[PDB]
Amino acid sequence: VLTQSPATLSLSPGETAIISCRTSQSGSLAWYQQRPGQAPRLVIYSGSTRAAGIPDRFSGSRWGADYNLSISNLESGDFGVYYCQQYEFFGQGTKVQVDIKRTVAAPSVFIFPPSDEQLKSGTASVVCLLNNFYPREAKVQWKVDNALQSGNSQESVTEQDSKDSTYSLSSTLTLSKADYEKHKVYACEVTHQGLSSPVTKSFNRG
Amino acid sequence: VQLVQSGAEVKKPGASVKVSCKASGYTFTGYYMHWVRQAPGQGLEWMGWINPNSGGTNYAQKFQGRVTMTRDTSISTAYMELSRLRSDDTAVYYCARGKYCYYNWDFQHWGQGTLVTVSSASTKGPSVFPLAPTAALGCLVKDYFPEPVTVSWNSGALTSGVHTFPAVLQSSGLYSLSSVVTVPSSSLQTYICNVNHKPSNTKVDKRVE
Amino acid sequence: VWKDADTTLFCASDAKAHETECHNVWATHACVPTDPNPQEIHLENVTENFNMWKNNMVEQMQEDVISLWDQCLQPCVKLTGGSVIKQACPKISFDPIPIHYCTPAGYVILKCNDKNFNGTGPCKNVSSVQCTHGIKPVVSTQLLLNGSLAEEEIIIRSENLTNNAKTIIVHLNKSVEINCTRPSNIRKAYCEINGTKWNKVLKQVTEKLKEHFNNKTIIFQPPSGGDLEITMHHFNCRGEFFYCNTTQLFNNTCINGTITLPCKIKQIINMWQGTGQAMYAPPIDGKINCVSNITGILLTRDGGANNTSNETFRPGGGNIKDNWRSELYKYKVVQI
Ligand SMILES: *[C@@H]1O[C@H](CO)[C@@H](O)[C@H](O)[C@H]1NC(C)=O
Repeated sequence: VLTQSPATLSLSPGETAIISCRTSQSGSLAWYQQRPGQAPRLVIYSGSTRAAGIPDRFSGSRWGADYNLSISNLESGDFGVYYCQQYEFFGQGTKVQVDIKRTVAAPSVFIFPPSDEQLKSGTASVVCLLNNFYPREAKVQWKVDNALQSGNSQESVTEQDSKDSTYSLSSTLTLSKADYEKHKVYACEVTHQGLSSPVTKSFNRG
Repeated sequence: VQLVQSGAEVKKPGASVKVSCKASGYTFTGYYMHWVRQAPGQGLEWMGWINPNSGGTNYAQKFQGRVTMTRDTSISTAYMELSRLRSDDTAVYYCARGKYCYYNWDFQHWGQGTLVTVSSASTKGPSVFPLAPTAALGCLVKDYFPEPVTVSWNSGALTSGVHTFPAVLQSSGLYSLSSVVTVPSSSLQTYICNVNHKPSNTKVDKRVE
Repeated sequence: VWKDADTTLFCASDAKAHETECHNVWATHACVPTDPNPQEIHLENVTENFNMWKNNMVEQMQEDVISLWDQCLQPCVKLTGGSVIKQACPKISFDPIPIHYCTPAGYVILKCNDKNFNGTGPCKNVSSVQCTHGIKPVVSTQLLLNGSLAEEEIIIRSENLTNNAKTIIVHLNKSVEINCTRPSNIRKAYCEINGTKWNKVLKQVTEKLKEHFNNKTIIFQPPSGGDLEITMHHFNCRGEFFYCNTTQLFNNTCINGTITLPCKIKQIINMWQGTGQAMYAPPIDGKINCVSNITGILLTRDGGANNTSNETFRPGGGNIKDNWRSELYKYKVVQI
């Protein structure tokens, strides 16, 4: 089949990206770029030949089963996910995303108890916000009365703010109203690079 | 050359879907038409091709028996029907054409795509809950389907400090997202989030006190 | 001494002025008499590259057969989508006759005499001729009718085997007769084939083909979709257009009695010659019968193979120029 590596690629603008692709069958290998929300656009064919409107910055090279797409001097239009292709087969893709380097910034943490209207609906969502932080990696730890909550929540991350280069994150822990009225201390614990030790914002149902 | 597909679709599991693909700017009958899909957490997956003059088809074998490709030359249009839909058929379906010159695989031209969401869930307007108050405040936009919903604040007059998050898919089958804005504690003035869900023709304004 | 080149060729045949069958008449007008004494020179010490998938002669023969069908199979009405024209619907009698293709001055044909030349690549045994062998222009689908045969053993021809969008033509080494009849006394019809000869030839073709897919299990299936001209064995018999269900032909379990195909004759058809449906007059009365020799097949290999076993092949109409390729494959025009 087609094995494309690496899976993910976090890079700054200006740098060069090297994606690899292994085939086991010989023949024309092509590369596609798919930007968020647009149709893929052909970038390279025959392993080494650029398409129309493709600038010099994009280049491909090849060695045996290994295929490389190299994107030099990255710029805003270039970010997305890339696919290698041989006849009807595609690689799994490589998501290449932007992480603008900046000084480390610790998260602001806020916890929100469920609205009354929601409790009236028989469900309870506790929302924990992590504001303006860097780098994107961060850990959230829900604890409900000192009980670790594994798999009772959902996360969502903003794209890197282009201006201050930070991220903001939202974590939502959901429970049945009946489960919710069983326990007292709802805590949210955040670990991050800017924090010398994990930080716990919390609250009591009362 | 242009390729224009029909719009996004929502179906229940077991249902069928029919996507169209209008070609212009070349001799329609002259080039094979392929179809390729991309499901979330999946790579790109070729489904098959049709030979337009013939109406002849080849299908990816795992797709045998449930995919139908046809075309209408009178209007230079290709059609792909996928029957007995399963939830993991949720995907963007594209039609594609070979490079002008031919090898016929180098995919030079793509349709804009047609999104198909397959779910046992039904069209549903959202529920909107306040996230009550250095300080943050927000709206929690819960249990709607399908994507997508937009949020503004104070009818657009409040944009700075706003973060509207990517939706998440819940176990319930319904989507949920949050929108927050940060403000000086000193500012608490009226604040209202304007939430719009076009699929259910739902529009809510929520005052957050 | 010579270089590859394209040019304008002329046709030659044994068509007789007295004969009024449509092809024959077309040939007395378009063509010249076949060479009474052909001359073929083979020379050692030479090597030449051939590519049947890119042979201009195919295009030229194509234009002729389109020309032939335009004045002989003139339909009662034409629906070209943009217009609908009525016109005389002359009764059609035709049997294809062998047509030889020949070069003008200053050019010449090269012939590949490698007994196992698969259709692309360099050829060792090369000869020079002024004209091709006699070729019958049979327009047909799925089955190649009344063509030439492999000298030694069954041969698989394709531009790229891997590329599922490349047409596969199997070229049998021993033909199998197909008897088609429509009794008198209406649109019904039938075909007959000796199960034994046929199935034997299937065993052999699947073994050769497999030979080309690293010994993986080979399976046949009916067409996956498309127009009636493609999904059925389709051909023109005594001016009637037959459409036979071949579902029965590719029957996995028997791998014998004489198997018989259900066929139908149609008055509404998709012209192969280009675009549009043609309407011919109702089928004439009297028993109508064509007996042809199956010499080749057209197959499309299924995409998305995945796990190694079960390549799936569907007899495939592909493009009709492929019928011409199946006979013109071994020749090329070169310029002195
Ligand atoms: C094939 O050849 C035979 C005998 O040479 C002829 O009778 C028959 O009509 C031909 N088939 C077609 C459909 O051209």
